[PDB]
Amino acid sequence: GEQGDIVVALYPYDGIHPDDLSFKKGEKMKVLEEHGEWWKAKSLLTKKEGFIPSNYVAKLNTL
Ligand SMILES: [Cl-]
Ligand SMILES: [Cl-]
Repeated sequence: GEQGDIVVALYPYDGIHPDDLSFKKGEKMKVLEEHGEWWKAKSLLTKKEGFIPSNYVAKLNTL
């Protein structure tokens, strides 16, 4: 549902591997592709790409 859309981190996360994106609570990311539990994303702040745990983020356009 979120490919191409903007999510915000609910919780911070420090990457443990090079393919992970590290982020802070409140950081905005574009979802590049969903792959189940982990999504590939781009930080709108740093422009870096990597995988993120989807249960750390929520859609920015919430009701
Ligand atoms: Cl990073
Ligand atoms: Cl940000």
